[PDB]
Amino acid sequence: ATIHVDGKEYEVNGADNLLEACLSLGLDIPYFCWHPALGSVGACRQCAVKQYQNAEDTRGRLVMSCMTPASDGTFISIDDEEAKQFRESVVEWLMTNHPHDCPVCEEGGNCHLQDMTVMTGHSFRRYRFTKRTHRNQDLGPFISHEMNRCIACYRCVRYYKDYAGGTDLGVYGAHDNVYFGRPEDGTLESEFSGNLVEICPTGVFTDKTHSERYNRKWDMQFAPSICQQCSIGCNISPGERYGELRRIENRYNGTVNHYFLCDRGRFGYGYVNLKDRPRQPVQRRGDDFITLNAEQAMQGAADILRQSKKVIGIGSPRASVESNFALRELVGEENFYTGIAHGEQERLQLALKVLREGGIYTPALREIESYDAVLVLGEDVTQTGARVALAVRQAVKGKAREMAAAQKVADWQIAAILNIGQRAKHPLFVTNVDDTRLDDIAAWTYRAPVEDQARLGFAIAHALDNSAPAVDGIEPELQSKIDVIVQALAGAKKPLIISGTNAGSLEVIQAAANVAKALKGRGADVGITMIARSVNSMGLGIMGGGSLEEALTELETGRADAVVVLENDLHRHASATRVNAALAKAPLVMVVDHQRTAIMENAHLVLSAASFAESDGTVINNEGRAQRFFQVYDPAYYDSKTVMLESWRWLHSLHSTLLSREVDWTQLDHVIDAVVAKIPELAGIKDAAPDATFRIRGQKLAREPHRYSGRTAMRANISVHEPRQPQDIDTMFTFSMEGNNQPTAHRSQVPFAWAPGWNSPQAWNKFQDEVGGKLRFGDPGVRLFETSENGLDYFTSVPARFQPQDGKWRIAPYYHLFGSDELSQRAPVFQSRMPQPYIKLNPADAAKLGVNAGTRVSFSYDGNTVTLPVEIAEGLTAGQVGLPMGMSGIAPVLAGAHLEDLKEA
Amino acid sequence: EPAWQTRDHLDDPVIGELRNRFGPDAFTVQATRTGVPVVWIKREQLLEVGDFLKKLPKPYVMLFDLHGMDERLRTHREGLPAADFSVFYHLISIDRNRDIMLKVALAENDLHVPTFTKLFPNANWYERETWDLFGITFDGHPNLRRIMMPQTWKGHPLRKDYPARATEFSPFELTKAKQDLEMEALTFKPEEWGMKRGTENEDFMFLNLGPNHPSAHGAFRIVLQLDGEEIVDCVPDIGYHHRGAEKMGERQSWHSYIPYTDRIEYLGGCVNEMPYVLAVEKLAGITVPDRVNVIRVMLSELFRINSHLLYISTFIQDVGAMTPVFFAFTDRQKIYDLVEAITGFRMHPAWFRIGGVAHDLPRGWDRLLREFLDWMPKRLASYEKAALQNTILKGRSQGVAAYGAKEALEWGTTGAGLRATGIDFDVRKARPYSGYENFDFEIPVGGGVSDCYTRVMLKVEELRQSLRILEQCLNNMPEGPFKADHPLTTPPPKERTLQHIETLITHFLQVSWGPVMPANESFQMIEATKGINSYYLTSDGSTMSYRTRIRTPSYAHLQQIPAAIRGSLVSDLIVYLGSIDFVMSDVDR
Amino acid sequence: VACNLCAVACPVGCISLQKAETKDGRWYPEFFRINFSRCIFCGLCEEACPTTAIQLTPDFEMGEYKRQDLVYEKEDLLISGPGKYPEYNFYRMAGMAIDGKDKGEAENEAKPIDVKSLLP
Amino acid sequence: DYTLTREIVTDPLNVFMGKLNDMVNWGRKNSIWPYNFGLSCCYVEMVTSFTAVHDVARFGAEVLRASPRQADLMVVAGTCFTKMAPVIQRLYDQMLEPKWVISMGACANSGGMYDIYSVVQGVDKFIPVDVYIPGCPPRPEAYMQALMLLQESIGKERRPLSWVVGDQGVYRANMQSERERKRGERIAVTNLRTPDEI
Ligand SMILES: CCCCCCCCCCCCCCCCCC(=O)OC[C@H](COP(=O)(O)OCCN)OC(=O)CCCCCCCCCCCCCCCCC
Ligand SMILES: C/C=C(/C)[C@H](O)[C@H](C)/C=C(C)\C=C/C/C(C)=C\Cc1[nH]c(OC)c(OC)c(=O)c1C
Ligand code: SF4
Ligand code: SF4
Ligand code: SF4
Ligand code: SF4
Ligand code: SF4
Ligand code: SF4
Ligand code: FES
Ligand SMILES: [Ca+2]
Repeated sequence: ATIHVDGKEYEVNGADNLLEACLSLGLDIPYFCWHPALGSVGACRQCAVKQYQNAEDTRGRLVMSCMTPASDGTFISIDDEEAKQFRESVVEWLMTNHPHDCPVCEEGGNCHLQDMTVMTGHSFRRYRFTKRTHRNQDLGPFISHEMNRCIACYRCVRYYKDYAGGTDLGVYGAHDNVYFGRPEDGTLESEFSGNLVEICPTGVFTDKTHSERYNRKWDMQFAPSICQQCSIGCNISPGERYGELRRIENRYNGTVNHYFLCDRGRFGYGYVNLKDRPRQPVQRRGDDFITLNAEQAMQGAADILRQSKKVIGIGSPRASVESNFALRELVGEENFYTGIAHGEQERLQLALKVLREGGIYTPALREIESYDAVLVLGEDVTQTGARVALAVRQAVKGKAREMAAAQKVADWQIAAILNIGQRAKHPLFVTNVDDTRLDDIAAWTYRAPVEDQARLGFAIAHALDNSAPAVDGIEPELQSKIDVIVQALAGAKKPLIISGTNAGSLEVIQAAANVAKALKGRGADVGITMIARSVNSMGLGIMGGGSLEEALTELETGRADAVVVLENDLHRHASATRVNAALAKAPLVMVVDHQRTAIMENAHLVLSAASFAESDGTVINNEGRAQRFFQVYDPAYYDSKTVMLESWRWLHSLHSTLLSREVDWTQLDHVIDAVVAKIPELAGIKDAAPDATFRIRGQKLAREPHRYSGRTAMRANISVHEPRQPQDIDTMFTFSMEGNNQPTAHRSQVPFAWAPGWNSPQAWNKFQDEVGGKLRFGDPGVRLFETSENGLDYFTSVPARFQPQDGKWRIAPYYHLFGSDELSQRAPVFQSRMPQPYIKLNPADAAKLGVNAGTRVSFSYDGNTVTLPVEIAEGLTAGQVGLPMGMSGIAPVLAGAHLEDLKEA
Repeated sequence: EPAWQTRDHLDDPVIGELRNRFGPDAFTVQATRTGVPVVWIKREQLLEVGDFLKKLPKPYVMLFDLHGMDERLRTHREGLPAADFSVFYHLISIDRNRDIMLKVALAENDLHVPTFTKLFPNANWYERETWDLFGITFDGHPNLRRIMMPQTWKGHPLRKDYPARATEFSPFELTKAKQDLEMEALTFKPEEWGMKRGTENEDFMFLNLGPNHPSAHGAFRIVLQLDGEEIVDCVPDIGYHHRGAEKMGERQSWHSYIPYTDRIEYLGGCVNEMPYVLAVEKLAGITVPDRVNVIRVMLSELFRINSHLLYISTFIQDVGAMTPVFFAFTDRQKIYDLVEAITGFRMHPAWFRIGGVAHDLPRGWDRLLREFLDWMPKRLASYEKAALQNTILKGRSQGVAAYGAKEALEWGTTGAGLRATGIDFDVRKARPYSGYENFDFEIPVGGGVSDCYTRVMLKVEELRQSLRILEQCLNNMPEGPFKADHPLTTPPPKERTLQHIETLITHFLQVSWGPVMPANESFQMIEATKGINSYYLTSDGSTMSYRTRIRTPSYAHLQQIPAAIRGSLVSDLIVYLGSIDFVMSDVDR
Repeated sequence: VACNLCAVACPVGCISLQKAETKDGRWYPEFFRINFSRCIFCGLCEEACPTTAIQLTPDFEMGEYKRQDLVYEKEDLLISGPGKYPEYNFYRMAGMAIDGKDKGEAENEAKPIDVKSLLP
Repeated sequence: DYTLTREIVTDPLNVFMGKLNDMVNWGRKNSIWPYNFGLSCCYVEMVTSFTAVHDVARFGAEVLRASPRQADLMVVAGTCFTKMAPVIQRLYDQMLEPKWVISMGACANSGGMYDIYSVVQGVDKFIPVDVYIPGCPPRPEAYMQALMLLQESIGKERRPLSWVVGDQGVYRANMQSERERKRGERIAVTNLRTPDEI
């Protein structure tokens, strides 16, 4: 298509609306109600441009550029006097009832309404009458509500209902008394409610966690990091001030996590600001805990390691690729083991074998929204990999999108799509041990034990292809349900099979692989997705290594007097008594970590590591994409005693002092080249991000905006002399504003979005080649492995039907978005959103042993009697006991494990 | 037609002459808000175009400016030739009362330009500064060494890939440079400074004037080669007052850079604030009301009287009389009382704003202005009678370091040094600005020879004319706003900020991020207290300045210093330094 | 109200503060330090203050012995009265509810109307 | 409380020797000879203080010698540039005991607004400073106030009377800071004049 804006010719996509077409060319049009991810509604009447019918016209017509298609040969004007006067009048109308709240508002400096007020050139007030006011609700611990600042642009309701699928936020009221919120007080129960602080162009919904320790956007120091709370790896912008992490913002990635995060990633960051963190290397002498510097601890650890006879290593999925590799180089390959259990490791290796050998393409997070049918096997996606569930919601709405597109309705006309697609949607079949959060849009929900889920998967695979292993003993109504599922999946053009390691069974993943292979044999465009548990589970799986149980046996025997444990507390993957015995019998226990764990009361040496806010590294997401995260700030800037170093730096310096007795704080690119040369499978992280020699026309990349304030007074309480700027030898970013953050810079990593005149999160428009699409010059992150040219065979190991037996209560895992991740539940703000750990029983089992709701019932696991209160779960099957993984005293390793000694307390 | 509109200046005759001579493909005309025709010219034809401009019927006799620019970061270069660096030449034709800009584009690797010192002898220091600050080599230059930074300075500071803030301090480097200073005074080599005849006559003694200097000009060095008392040759050594004001212009917003504009010439104050805020108003498209113009003229004339009083008193003290410096500083205290009442500060008020001034005039300023205008003229006549008519002062000052109009034009000397040659070129009358047309004042001119005494008497007459302007301003003050009605007026009026929310939004985004100037180029040239000051500003569309170029006249005067003092005495050099009216902040900056 | 505008309007960057909030909802600075060894006394902070909190008194006697003692904390800057502006109160203009000032009690603000009210 | 340079000690000051030390410090504080050092703006305000409308001569500080040997007090009245930092160091080293340093302006105090590549951030990076004055520029009466502060510091110190008999050790007085001393009256200010008046 061809457009002519203000007498200038441009080439745009013909299926885009006029607003996004003009925004992709760098032209400025004010807008409130339009969002690239939500569509167009024509509410705010702010995007007005004067459209002419042909080349030679003078009258024109004021049209909504968000509602006007960018067809071929479209003549429009933005800077016409009538259009500019109308836009200024719309801003003035929005400013009649707006409170005088900008200094005391958390959106000041980040406010879209402020930028659109300045850009339209409206600065003189003539409205002299009273301004309407509204009471403010309580929306929970994360979202702070201020309805006075609203402009009634309907972005919140559209996102929260059409996109996020939430049910407890809506628009009420009348002519000018519109109220956007819950019908009463209470917490927004949606798992993606945190995106309201960026969707809302004003200060109605604000980050209350940020609002507690509040600073302005120009005072923040940002870094482009990867979220460290689950396996999806949504790119984020941590921004700090005064040496503490202040706010996690969403960082645009057109391939993974474009405009939205989940609540766990956005608000699970309070563990960085904890006061009980290890900040120095600490060595215990008897009962005293003395503090060493870097060199003293390095020499002492080198001496004690050298006096030992054999050393073993225990990595973690919470650590980066480089840190686990540095540990592995410190101990040796043959003496290296992972920090996960044997069953967890076997499930992880099976998932990886399906991923990079099964020959079936695993899509990225954005590409999930294009599949025409979704089958989820066992994994509770909303509680573990929530953003994948959001993409599944988009893929379900794809059927209504296709039905609207059949009637020549454009993609941005979201109202017409929702009107045509009333309730018809793409098939979603979820299987879980209880009621999934996706059941509102699910075409079918299967509540059954995990063995029955795997049996269902193998039955689906046998109904798809005759060569799959059959399943005998299927009820006729369940068989009719398989007929429904196979009729949905066979007719689907892009079927999708999602499962995960959190399901806790090898046979579920095997059944998913068999269904995918049977779909592949029919020529379908089947995609397959494995969800992992932690941030770098795929990295630890790809690097391989022994399980934790071998390390525990090896330590409890006594062959090695020297163990290293990195970024682990060992209670999420092993029992507490066994870990305590293994770490008390061992005379030399080294632990490298950044959080105060339980095993530091009996560990020989503990080195204060650096978290993602203070360390660089590379992590692998569940899809298989290496992503490089950077350091946000230097802890030594605000306190010189703070020795918080990178974990791979710690281990590399210790190995250097072990061999050559020389302290070596290496660079990150040396470790990158080490993992490329040593590991051919991890060779793909070389081009995940460019090295520290990368320059945009000679200058580095700036971590903070150009209006960074308080430079000569933020440290004046300690000393009036300004210290040296912290040199970043590790990467291409500088720890100051002496750098480059231009939207047109030839780079992929972007710390923060800021254009002149665009201070809002809408400044991400200038950083993309087309708005709502990919990032300009490509998106950061590269695929480690490609699609294989053959695949795996059908797995014959069909499990038997679950048998409810007395005494042996099989534990059904009930993961949560708040309370199933280690670092997330370490945060103090999550403690109010975190529900009480409630043990869930069937009505039949509770009647059998004599339980009503709320009574405290105790069970013994590994000789430890813990007491939890009972909630009656209807969707759970009899013979199972639902337990929340990750709570206080409960481990995620208990998924799929039977439980003994259950009577009422 | 607004006076800030983006004109192309294709109706200029000089574009027609250039197209007739070099053809219509050899150059590209760039439309700017600078008010001058900007012509992008191929590097190979630079000397030909310069000689052609010098050989016009009304030639471009003066090289006003010459400096580089790093265009690697400039995103908005629509219509501009493909460049990694650029070198601009600002040439003023006095006879046409016009000026042209020539921009030579440069690749990242081939950073060499033909020298311009053959056509214009004052191009030497500008090319040395361009080589020092940008790393651009000039082929054919006699002595291409650093002029703003010491010779052992790695990198080039005005490049975009150079860090602006202060680096780590080290006393070891201090001791190393102390050692360099100590062996420089003992093992001086008059060869790297471009001097010849290194005491070849067995009597050419070598003297160092600075770097410590017990006067208000500031710290600077002159290395004199002497035959008895005659100055055979002298090499000025400047850079001892370099604050990096342009690099700070690349680091501050349009609002917060005004205090840095104050300290360019610290005897000027509001006169220094005026061209910068006028150029930013050109960039923002702001036309200030009449009351703003009269207020800014009032403060600029007051600071001009202050600077002229300090200059006359310091010259008289350099001759040898002592009492007039005490009396003139009492008069400066009267001026400072009025300025303290108006703004709230003495030396650097920081009171002008983009689109107006900071506050309004206080209730009762006319009484203080009337008191000052009654206090001045009797004391000024007393100063003339007591010191400026003394025949010992006349013998010291008359005929010392004299030059004609050709030497003033070829060295770029402006102000009293140009008007003592009889060239009636004042910016306030030739290219008027800020409502100077509404006032009636005379422009004093000399007989045609620039003595020290002639320059001092011209500054005395300029003081009297500034008193006349202040009398006219006191008798005629318009009633109106002290800030414009433009949305880019930074800051907005305070009471509307305190009780309106749109004004609060404008204030919030203008004091925090800065005002967003649309991407253009502006240039303002005014007559400062010591000559011609000018700000050339390039905006890339951001809230900071992509390029801030500050042309100051004491640079050209200090470059003219060896041309007029050769063959004279050292006391004549002292009197000449006292009569230039320069400060080292104005030279180095 | 600890709105951080004076710290960013400062070209020297010699103002450092941090916003804290009481239980009623009002905003105050947790601390407020001005490095007077760095300050150039340009008055941009007073011009940028939307509450007229920070002001510049006619007082010049600030010479010190130690440069560290030129760092004036919040207890060294907070005076007893209103200074040069004797009647302006920002929270009477602001729309946020604080102690002694409910919604609709600000200047030119109507009383809040609930959506459940019986009026059409 | 006192400071030694040749540490934190007590007041060491017999009653006749103390009386002669008091007269020596009185004669030293009542005659201070500053060095004529012209760097920047703050020097112009210093010579404003020296003139007749201000008359710093009343304190016996109108000498303003051009040689470092004759002058006692070094007033760093301007920015410390990277080229002039060895010059300032050499001029300070060419002085004679007793020597006092007064840093006029935010430039000499901390570098001021010029956090730039070619500016030393304060003269206290490489020379000791007796009295700092804030202001850009400090007014001439602020320079006189710092002069009386220097006189008060001189009148309390105990320099060695002779180089042949006595403790050859510099005894500077740890004076109470002006901020804590004037906090009793600066906070008590309630109402100031409105800026609309003159
Ligand atoms: C214990 C009591 C003692 C106290 C002191 C009392 C006596 C003070 C005597 C001071 C003597 C100062 C002598 C200065 C001589 C200067 C001669 C000279 O050459 O001056 C230069 C000036 C111009 O020279 P020319 O060559 O013409 O210049 C052309 C080139 N441009 O040439 C000229 O301007 C020409 C005129 C030169 C000066 C003529 C004589 C003046 C004498 C001083 C004034 C005395 C007033 C009465 C004092 C009290 C008496 C009781
Ligand atoms: C008893 C023995 C002694 C040494 C006495 O203490 C005094 C000091 C002797 C004399 C002779 C008095 C005064 C002359 C003088 C040393 C300076 C005046 C001055 N003052 C300035 O400022 C006010 C200047 O402007 C920069 C100056 O140029 C000049 C020249
Ligand atoms: S609360 Fe925010 S997102 Fe919702 S309509 Fe109002 S301004 Fe728009
Ligand atoms: S939402 Fe925006 S316009 Fe409204 S008070 Fe907050 S910063 Fe000001
Ligand atoms: S889905 Fe996972 S990676 Fe993404 S924001 Fe949530 S916790 Fe972080
Ligand atoms: S007066 Fe001082 S503290 Fe205020 S903005 Fe200016 S330099 Fe900063
Ligand atoms: S003093 Fe004024 S400008 Fe500074 S934070 Fe407080 S209210 Fe804002
Ligand atoms: S502190 Fe200010 S007035 Fe003093 S020298 Fe520095 S810039 Fe000039
Ligand atoms: S953006 Fe088009 S009307 Fe809202
Ligand atoms: Ca780092």
